Amino acid sequence: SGFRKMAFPSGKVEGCMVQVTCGTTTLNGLWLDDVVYCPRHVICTSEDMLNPNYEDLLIRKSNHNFLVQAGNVQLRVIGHSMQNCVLKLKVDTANPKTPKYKFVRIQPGQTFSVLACYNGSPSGVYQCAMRPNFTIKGSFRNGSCGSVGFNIDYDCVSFCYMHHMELPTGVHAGTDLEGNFYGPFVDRQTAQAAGTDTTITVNVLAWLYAAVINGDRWFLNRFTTTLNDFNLVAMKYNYEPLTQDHVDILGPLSAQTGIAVLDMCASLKELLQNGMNGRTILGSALLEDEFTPFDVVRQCSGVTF
Amino acid sequence: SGFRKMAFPSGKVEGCMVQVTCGTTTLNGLWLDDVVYCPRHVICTSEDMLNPNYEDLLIRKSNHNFLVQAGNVQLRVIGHSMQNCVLKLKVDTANPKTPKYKFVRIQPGQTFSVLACYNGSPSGVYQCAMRPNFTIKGSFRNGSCGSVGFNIDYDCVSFCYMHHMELPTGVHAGTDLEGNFYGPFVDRQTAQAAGTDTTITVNVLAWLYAAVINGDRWFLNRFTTTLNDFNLVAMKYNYEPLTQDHVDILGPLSAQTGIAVLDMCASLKELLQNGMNGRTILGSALLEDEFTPFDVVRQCSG
Ligand SMILES: *[C@@](O)(CO)[C@H](C[C@@H]1CCNC1=O)NC(=O)[C@H](CC(C)C)NC(=O)c1cc2c(OC)cccc2[nH]1
Ligand SMILES: *[C@@](O)(CO)[C@H](C[C@@H]1CCNC1=O)NC(=O)[C@H](CC(C)C)NC(=O)c1cc2c(OC)cccc2[nH]1
Ligand code: NA
Ligand code: NA
Ligand code: NA
Ligand code: NA
Ligand code: NA
Ligand code: NA
Ligand code: NA
Ligand code: NA
Repeated sequence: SGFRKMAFPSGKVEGCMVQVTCGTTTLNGLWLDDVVYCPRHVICTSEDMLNPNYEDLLIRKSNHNFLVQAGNVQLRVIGHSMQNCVLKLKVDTANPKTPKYKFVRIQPGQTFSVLACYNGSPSGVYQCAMRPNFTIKGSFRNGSCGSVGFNIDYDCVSFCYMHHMELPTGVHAGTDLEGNFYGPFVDRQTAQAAGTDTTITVNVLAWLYAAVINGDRWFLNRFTTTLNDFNLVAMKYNYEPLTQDHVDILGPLSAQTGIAVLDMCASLKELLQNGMNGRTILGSALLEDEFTPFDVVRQCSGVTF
Repeated sequence: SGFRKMAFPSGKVEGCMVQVTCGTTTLNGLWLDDVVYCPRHVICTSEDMLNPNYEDLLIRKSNHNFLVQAGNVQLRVIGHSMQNCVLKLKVDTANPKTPKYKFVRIQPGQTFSVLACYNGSPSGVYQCAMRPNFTIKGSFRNGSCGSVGFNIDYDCVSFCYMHHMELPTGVHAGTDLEGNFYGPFVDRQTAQAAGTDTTITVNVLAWLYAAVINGDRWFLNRFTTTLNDFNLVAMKYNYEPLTQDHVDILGPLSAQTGIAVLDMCASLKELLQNGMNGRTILGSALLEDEFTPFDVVRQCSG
């Protein structure tokens, strides 16, 4: 038993982390087969990042201006191309540690493991949730750009995040592996503001199902609701509206407990209107929203990869 | 910036995880060189686990009785010994992915990364702290025995925990890699309670320093207390006493933020007597004690 914030085993990703350097600007890159993926601002100087023209800056760069290092071993760059905010560097060596992988763009509220890296060497791993305002409440310092976020499904690593910047509020923003930023952020050295964040309702409901599975079910009421009525009420409490996919991925937890999804929504609605009344759920007085229904199922079922 | 519960990269340990089966009992094993380390209760049956005479049960087992599998491959057991609660199975093949390693016994309050595994396959990784009552608050289910805890320094993996048991209260207990249990627990199928769980005081203070570094200051006050006066109140709330060693270890955090330790102690004292009301610290509604001063410095130095 027990419920902890669990990251995926990071071994398959550790073997793909390299260092990328242009002049004196250095960050992390992702080495899959014979291609290294990294943030495009590696080609910028400190002053270039203030107001960069990436098309102009890249046209002056040649393959021999890129230093890619797996540890201390250099991988010669034999080709380069820009795709949105990510630089793709073809190298002379196919990574023998390349796992089965996919490039995926995740939804807000979906979780993933972040392998924090500095100078191409992994330093730590932890689980993040993509906030509804497309930020992540991570832990990133200088030199962490290029660190990737990922999920593992069986033998396949689904890469979903690459780190680019830290907002003034201390949260973090980045792109998918195709270089498309999550949310309305740009890769420039400017103070950028994120939208008003909200609570991930599908994850709170999954956490409620996890409590019911563990015998903590005092919050179950005799009410039900429609999905539209609940979505309108939830927004008044700064909670995210539920999608059809949200109801679908809550299916297994609903079947395992016998509690209909819309019944759990009405129970959560009462918890928002009247509070907890000095009671706790799973030992916590706060409603946790960084556990997806997959995270609840994966943890309680001992799923391996 | 930012502060999060983070674990070491587990790749060096994933290459050592194997599956050990004896009879109808299956758990995880740690494959280092030509030795596989796993909990010794894998040799027990349902009736044995009640009151197992391990010396008597082990002598009655042969090499062929143990099925060790590393991924697809089956490792041939060519020898078997036992050190306390850890069974040692010698195999005819050395693990090529064996990293630089060492077996260490950590102290209460220190942290380590847990690679939770099932049937020899890694499932997840998270950070745990060795609580003062020598239990850990982890997430282990059936088949997780043999999962190990560790710390990594440079290229060396320092193994410090192997999982054995979940107490009725939901917390977990295990041994070091020499088979010695952390706490007064025994590897038998009985309901066992631990001593009173106190709070790691030096860790709460470091966590409060991390909150100040990250812009959380609402809990601070203008007051200062003495070391003894704080420990009097701390022990009243089942907090571990704060030693001058702990005060010195918090030094870099105190100098970086400009808040003296004794100043932070006065803030913690107010939090214990008045509570947190409805506010939170670093997103938590409770006083966290599973972050060491090193965990805070290593994450908030810049
Ligand atoms: C990368 O490591 C650089 O390669 C770096 C990671 C952040 C820095 C510290 N912690 C992090 O997460 N990313 C940056 O430095 C980026 C630079 C590119 C152009 C995106 N910039 C920021 O993260 C940034 C800039 C500013 C700013 O200006 C002025 C004002 C306020 C906040 C801010 N964040
Ligand atoms: C291992 O996976 C078994 O190899 C298992 C790990 C626990 C299972 C559930 N969650 C875990 O962390 N370990 C055990 O099952 C051990 C067995 C060995 C012999 C110690 N037993 C317990 O953890 C246990 C037994 C009892 C009990 O009896 C009766 C009564 C109440 C609680 C309890 N926990
Ligand atoms: Na609005
Ligand atoms: Na009960
Ligand atoms: Na209405
Ligand atoms: Na309201
Ligand atoms: Na939307
Ligand atoms: Na049911
Ligand atoms: Na022999
Ligand atoms: Na012999």
